[PDB]
Amino acid sequence: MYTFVVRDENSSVYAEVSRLLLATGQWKRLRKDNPRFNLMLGERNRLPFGRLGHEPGLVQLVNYYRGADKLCRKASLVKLIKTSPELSESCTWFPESYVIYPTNLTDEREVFLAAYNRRREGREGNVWIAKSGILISSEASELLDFIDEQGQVHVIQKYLEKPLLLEPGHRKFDIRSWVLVDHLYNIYLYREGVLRTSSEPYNSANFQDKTCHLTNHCIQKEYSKNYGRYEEGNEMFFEEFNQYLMDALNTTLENSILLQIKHIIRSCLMCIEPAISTKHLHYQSFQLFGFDFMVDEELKVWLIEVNGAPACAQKLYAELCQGIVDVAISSVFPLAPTSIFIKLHHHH
Amino acid sequence: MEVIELNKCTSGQSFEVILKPPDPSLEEIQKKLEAAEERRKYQEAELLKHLAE
Amino acid sequence: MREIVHIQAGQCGNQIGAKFWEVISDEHGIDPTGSYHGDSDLQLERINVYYNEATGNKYVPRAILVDLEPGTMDSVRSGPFGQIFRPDNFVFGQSGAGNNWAKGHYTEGAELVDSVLDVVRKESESCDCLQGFQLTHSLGGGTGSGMGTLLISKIREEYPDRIMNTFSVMPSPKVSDTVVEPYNATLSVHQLVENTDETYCIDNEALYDICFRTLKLTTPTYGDLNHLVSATMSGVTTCLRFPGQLNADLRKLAVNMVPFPRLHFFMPGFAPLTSRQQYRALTVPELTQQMFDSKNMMAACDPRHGRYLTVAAIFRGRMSMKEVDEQMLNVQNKNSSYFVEWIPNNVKTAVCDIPPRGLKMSATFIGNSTAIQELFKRISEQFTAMFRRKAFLHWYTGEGMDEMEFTEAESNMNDLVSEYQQYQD
Amino acid sequence: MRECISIHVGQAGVQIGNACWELYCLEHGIQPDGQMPSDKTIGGGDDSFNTFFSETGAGKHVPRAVFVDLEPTVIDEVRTGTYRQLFHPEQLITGKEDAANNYARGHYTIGKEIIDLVLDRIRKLADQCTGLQGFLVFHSFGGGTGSGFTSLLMERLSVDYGKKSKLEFSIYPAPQVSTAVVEPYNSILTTHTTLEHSDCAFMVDNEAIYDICRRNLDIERPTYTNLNRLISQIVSSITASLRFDGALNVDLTEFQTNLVPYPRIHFPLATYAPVISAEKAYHEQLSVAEITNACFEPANQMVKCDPRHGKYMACCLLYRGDVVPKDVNAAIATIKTKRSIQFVDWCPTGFKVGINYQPPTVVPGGDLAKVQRAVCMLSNTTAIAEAWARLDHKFDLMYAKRAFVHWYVGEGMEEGEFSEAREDMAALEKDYEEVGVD
Ligand SMILES: Nc1nc2c(ncn2[C@@H]2O[C@H](COP(=O)(O)OP(=O)(O)OP(=O)(O)O)[C@@H](O)[C@H]2O)c(=O)[nH]1
Ligand SMILES: Nc1ncnc2c1ncn2[C@@H]1O[C@H](COP(=O)(O)OP(=O)(O)CP(=O)(O)O)[C@@H](O)[C@H]1O
Ligand SMILES: Nc1nc2c(ncn2[C@@H]2O[C@H](COP(=O)(O)OP(=O)(O)O)[C@@H](O)[C@H]2O)c(=O)[nH]1
Ligand SMILES: CC(=O)N[C@@H]1CNc2ccccc2C1
Ligand SMILES: [Ca+2]
Ligand SMILES: [Ca+2]
Ligand SMILES: [Ca+2]
Ligand SMILES: [Mg+2]
Ligand SMILES: [Mg+2]
Ligand SMILES: [Mg+2]
Repeated sequence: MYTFVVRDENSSVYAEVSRLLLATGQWKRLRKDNPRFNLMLGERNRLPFGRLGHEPGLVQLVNYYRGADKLCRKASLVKLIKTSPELSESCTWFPESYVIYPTNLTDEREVFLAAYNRRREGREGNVWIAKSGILISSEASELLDFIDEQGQVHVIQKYLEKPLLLEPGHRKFDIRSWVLVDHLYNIYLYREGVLRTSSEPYNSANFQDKTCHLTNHCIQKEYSKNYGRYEEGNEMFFEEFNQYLMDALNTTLENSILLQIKHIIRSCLMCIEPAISTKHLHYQSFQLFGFDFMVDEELKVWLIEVNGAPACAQKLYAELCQGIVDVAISSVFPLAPTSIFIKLHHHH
Repeated sequence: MEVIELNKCTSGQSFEVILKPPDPSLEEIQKKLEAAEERRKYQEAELLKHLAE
Repeated sequence: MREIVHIQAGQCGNQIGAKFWEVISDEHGIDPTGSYHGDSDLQLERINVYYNEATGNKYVPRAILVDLEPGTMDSVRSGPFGQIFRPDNFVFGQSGAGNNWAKGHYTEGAELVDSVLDVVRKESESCDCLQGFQLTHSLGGGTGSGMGTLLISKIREEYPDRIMNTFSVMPSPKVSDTVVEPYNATLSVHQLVENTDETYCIDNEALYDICFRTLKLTTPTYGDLNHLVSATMSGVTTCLRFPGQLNADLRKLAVNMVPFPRLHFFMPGFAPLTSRQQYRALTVPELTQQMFDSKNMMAACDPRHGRYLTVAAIFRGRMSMKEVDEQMLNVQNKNSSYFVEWIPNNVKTAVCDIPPRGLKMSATFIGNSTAIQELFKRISEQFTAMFRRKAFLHWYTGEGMDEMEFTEAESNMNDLVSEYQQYQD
Repeated sequence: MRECISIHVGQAGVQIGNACWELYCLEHGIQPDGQMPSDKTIGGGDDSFNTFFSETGAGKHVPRAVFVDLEPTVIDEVRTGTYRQLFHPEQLITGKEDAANNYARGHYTIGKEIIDLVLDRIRKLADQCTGLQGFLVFHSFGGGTGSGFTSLLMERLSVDYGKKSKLEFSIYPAPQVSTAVVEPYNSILTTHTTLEHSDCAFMVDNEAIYDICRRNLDIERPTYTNLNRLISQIVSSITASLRFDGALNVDLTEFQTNLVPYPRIHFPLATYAPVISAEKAYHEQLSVAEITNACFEPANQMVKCDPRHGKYMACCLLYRGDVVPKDVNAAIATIKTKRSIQFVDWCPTGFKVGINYQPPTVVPGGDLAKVQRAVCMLSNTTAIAEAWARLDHKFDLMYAKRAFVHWYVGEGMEEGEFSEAREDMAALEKDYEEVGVD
């Protein structure tokens, strides 16, 4: 009889995983403070990793990789990419980014202005985006002044001015990929992705109205007037998207986009493996990751950010959550296909 | 990767590698000991007082 | 040299104490005449804990036999090992106590108590470093209950910093001699709450159920009940009588078992308990499953009705110490809802190489569980069923007691029940 | 030459002390009768091994050690054991009844009545020293004597020997080989009162030693003898610089200079490799890079924690056996390119390396196999704060209910000393966090 605790009640993903575990009749839930557990569905912030793996006779496992915040933080990611030789500053799939601390607090202010002034003189497109409350502008004076008005670290990266626009509609979008890394640091990519599309036509002559520029599911469902017009919930799945790429562009999702996505996932996760691997550790870790990509009109894929506690699409909750139990939990705590994942082999 | 202060002798050697540059007095202790000895005495007296009743 | 002084009082106390010395004397290779004839040095390593060494290599139990009637102690002196006890350590009167707590505590017992303390003082003066005392007695009678707790009160007055330990037989209507047993038990329990560090609660109904249902004894006798107590007393004292690090002495045992001074009443248990299919080998998992099973417990309290504050387990015999840790950790990790979560690692396990007589291996269980409140609830309800009509009180007011003393003992036990209740939530 | 005096307190301290001095004797060629055929100066000398051994006119080499226990059963083993001849009776001090795993009982009740006797026996050893460096104090956290009496002894030692260094070897409590529920209380009580009196403390977590014995030595159920012989190898590697010719950590003061830049953060992490089973057919001898690389594996640390998520303030490499500086630097380079070694910005990123050519000595009939080279890494990592967090958590669980507190108040301790000690640990955890996290 395996035992687990739940320390993040807001997690929709692991609320289902906990629902499935109990359904097997072989897992038992304990109070969130009972140390005698096999599996911890831990909190998001300040997870006490130092208390794991010190219970005699219990193989303990947790759904978070200590140190993965280096990849799932805006500022941390930019630093990781610029400082890690495995990724290099010349990394071609990540937008030119800079970490900017507000003046009320190293900092890449002057380095950003140098590249900014270079684009301005070269007649090139010089539209940047600041985030950490988002601002899209083509004037460096507005981007910096907006960050000074705040009090947290921000990042300024190049705004993909030539995104791939779906038709009909002429609308932006982004791609979410769920990736599961198990205790053995196998990188599993969920076969099912989701495109969070904008229901408003993309407009390059007005970054003030950010409804057609930001593809967030919450912004399209609150400030957009065409929500749910083209696809249910501004969510197009891979089957539809692949068929589109064939009818319009005469190519496949696998060839034009998915190869780059798998390459980016491997590069990011293999880079930090020596720092977060639990191979020789007194406890074991696994973690679900949410990768967000951008596709430009050249069919080039760009990495936007990595989410450490992602949510799943309503239609894909059952399949993925069950897949989490199979490869992540039962692999360490077996019970008494055609896998839904895609193993990205690599050298450990 | 620099090696400095190499000291060699018959039974070994030592050196240094640099990869990158950068109370209560005796009186007060007796008081604490006697203060705790006093709290024990008071507790035992209350116990004996209780047993005398 | 951490000597323990043993005291047995009243009929029940002397008959159970006699069997206790019978069992452990056999384990240490001591024959009825006090001569050693074992074959393992582990028998004498800690022998002086319970025995004095006389001339001629004679080992004399450090025990004091107390009663207000001669009868039972004449039987002990004529019993199997009756000749092994120091003759001067028989202290007895002639009046008896008529199952009357007041007679044992205030009148008949008061006249005899000083002479018992003289023998206790004598045994202590010859102890290199006295650990403390252990008393065997019942609570439903008059001598063991009333004079027994009077002895404890006066021993704690003369040895205030020594550990006081008792094996206390709790009365049950199903195995009862008189209707006044709840009166005598309620008066004693308050004494024990105040003046003992550890009390092993033994319920006669539990001993009866075990003999009848588990051991398949059609008509259990007091003798059969005392067989269980003997085996249990031998198990819980193995930590003291043989070399070991856990629960080595009485004070360390209390320090790990008693998180609150008044909650020091334990549920003991023993395994195996087999009827006569008695030669079958018992695996470690089976030993552990049964040892925690309510049917193997002798306080007649369901552990599933409370939570364990602390637990001490003693495994005896050549067995897989690794396999013991696995099953112990398995029981805790399979029922962690019955263990308080605010005392980390509150389940301790000790091993002993020498098994009991006639067994390849066994396990003795010592639990400090809030379920023990059920035992004091039963006694309290029986007390109140009679006290509300002042039934049978004249036996006690005739000895100079007042009704007020009963009302206070009643409230004292209900406070104890309430104290257990706050820690069960 | 400057003498060092070793003090062993409680069962853990005494049994570990017995295993260390057994190893010391085998390392220096000292026989159980105290004789040392290789010492050509009879009845005296100022050699490196004389920091730990005095000499009589008869040629006996006597440890500069005191054993203290509030109960005699453990120290009686020493009085009748193999090396009974080494010590004279003044060095072995035993009371009648122990502290019952009760810090207050060891510190106040029993400690008050035997402390002056212990200081008098230490003073006798000090009077034989022409230039005493300080003291090495061995004790457990969980025991009533190791916790309670040790802290009292340290307070007095700071009073009688103000300018003398004091190092600790402390045994961190692990339930797998523990039977006392109150050891978190004792651990935190003795850390609070000892913190200002200890210049450098090497914590050994029994949990770690236990698993190294099961994993590397293939011992299904390790005993204290197994644990202690492994611990004495690590202790030996740490004290070798004081007992042999050398230039690194030549006196107790250098331990603080090289390992403790901030006084309260004086708990270095020890990592040791290789630990090879003697029952093995015959193991492939590991290289300098392989044993060095193992110093950054959690599996061979004396305290289970993850240095990848802390910051280093200092790092010492102590090699024994066939090792030349060339190989050490080569391995260090290869490790910086693969490992996550983050130093605090106000400390240089480097390693102090000591090499003793004599390979580790193994006790005949022990569990460890003879190895051609071994290393012990001493690093001051903020990651060791995980052990304070674990410990302070268990403390909070029991103290919220005042469980077992009456045992301490009953021995004369005030309840407010609990919260006072806990607040000091909370401040200690804060110190580590300010130094390691961003
Ligand atoms: N590594 C190791 N740990 C030990 C040894 N002996 C005891 N311990 C640990 O020390 C703790 C118990 O404290 P002890 O040293 O035995 O107690 P004490 O110092 O003698 O103090 P008292 O309570 O008076 O007995 C537990 O965590 C034990 O696991 C030993 O020989 N080696
Ligand atoms: N450099 C860039 N070029 C073009 N679009 C960008 C961009 N950076 C961000 N975006 C837009 O912003 C949206 C994602 O913003 P971001 O992910 O940084 O905020 P967020 O983290 O709060 C949303 P989530 O974490 O759920 O993916 C995408 O829809 C994308 O269209
Ligand atoms: N287990 C057991 N219980 C007994 C025995 N004799 C009496 N009792 C119980 O003890 C109580 C009577 O006390 P008893 O010892 O006979 O009176 P005392 O001589 O005045 O102490 C009743 O609850 C009896 O059931 C015995 O031999 N074994
Ligand atoms: C509980 C109690 O005291 N019962 C009495 C004991 N002694 C006695 C003597 C003579 C006649 C009756 C009795 C009954
Ligand atoms: Ca009379
Ligand atoms: Ca000499
Ligand atoms: Ca000092
Ligand atoms: Mg985000
Ligand atoms: Mg009777
Ligand atoms: Mg001890």
